[PDB]
Amino acid sequence: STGSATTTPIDSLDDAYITPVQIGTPAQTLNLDFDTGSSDLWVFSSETTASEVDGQTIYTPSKSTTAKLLSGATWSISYGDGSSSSGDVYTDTVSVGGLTVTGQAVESAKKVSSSFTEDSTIDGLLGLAFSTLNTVSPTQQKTFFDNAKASLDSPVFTADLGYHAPGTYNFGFIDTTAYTGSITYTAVSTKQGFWEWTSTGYAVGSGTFKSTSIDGIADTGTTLLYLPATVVSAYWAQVSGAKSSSSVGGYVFPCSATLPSFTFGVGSARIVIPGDYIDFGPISTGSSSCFGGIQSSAGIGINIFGDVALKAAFVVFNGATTPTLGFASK
Ligand SMILES: CC(C)(CN)Oc1cc(F)cc(F)c1
Repeated sequence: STGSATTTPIDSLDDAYITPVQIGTPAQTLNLDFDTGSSDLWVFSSETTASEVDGQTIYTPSKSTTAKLLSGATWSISYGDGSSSSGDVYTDTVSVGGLTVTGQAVESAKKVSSSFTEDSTIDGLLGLAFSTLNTVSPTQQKTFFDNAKASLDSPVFTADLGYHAPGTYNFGFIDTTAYTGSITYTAVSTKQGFWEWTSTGYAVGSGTFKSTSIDGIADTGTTLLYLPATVVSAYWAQVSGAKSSSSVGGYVFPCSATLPSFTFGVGSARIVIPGDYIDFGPISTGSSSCFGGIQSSAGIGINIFGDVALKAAFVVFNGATTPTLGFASK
């Protein structure tokens, strides 16, 4: 089997991407944030505290003839941005882009933190990291990908995120029309439950490539590119008037600037992030200070290849017995 779904930016900055997902019988379609940095499929629901719902579409398990309570199961997750959610668990039929899993754990939110309530466009998350990170207790549950994998034509999914435009998540096949050149594959460590890999270095603009190992995660659920402070300083030193602002919480730059590109290494290959991808617009409405899309990972404990990096590539998440990542230009 295969599936193919369009993923759409939630706003003019590409702060996140939403993908329609069918849950239950008859289908209830929710727009989920596909997150390769976590492993829970959770939704706003008929159980969510009413004051914490503000415009989201909800899953109502009582209206699904295939929903079953997973008795005794609870979940509770905290994300790297400080957000959180928790609740109870149903199993139900979940379809993405024509690919159907029966008996998928659908984690129903009873509580969500304020940043979820405030994002009216995100109805929940669909985690695509390794199932070892799933938070369901006392019986850990599998991701949608792990449940689909044996049925898929090939045990892979691909992320093709757009810059200020829709893109695609495919399951079970490589679309050889969706990228240029060849796909470079690189090793993955699953020891922390992430799609963790080692970039071979970077360049700033038209500068020379610096060969250096950068361990980090491929994370579609993180907006920005978080790298070591040395690398990030080297980037923003090429932008007149850029500075790290403790009050704003990262590097800012004059909105009048034209930004240089950023290149990262994948083995001997190179992915170029155009400068405009690194502009996240005014820090507050009408400001002439703009927020940078490359930020320091120093306060995080891991480097994060988030959407700023991934949207410059066609990315293969290869779930073969020994997982690997693939990157192609596009
Ligand atoms: C949608 C927001 C950004 C709201 N707090 O929640 C996350 C957090 C994550 F770390 C990952 C993700 F995909 C969504």
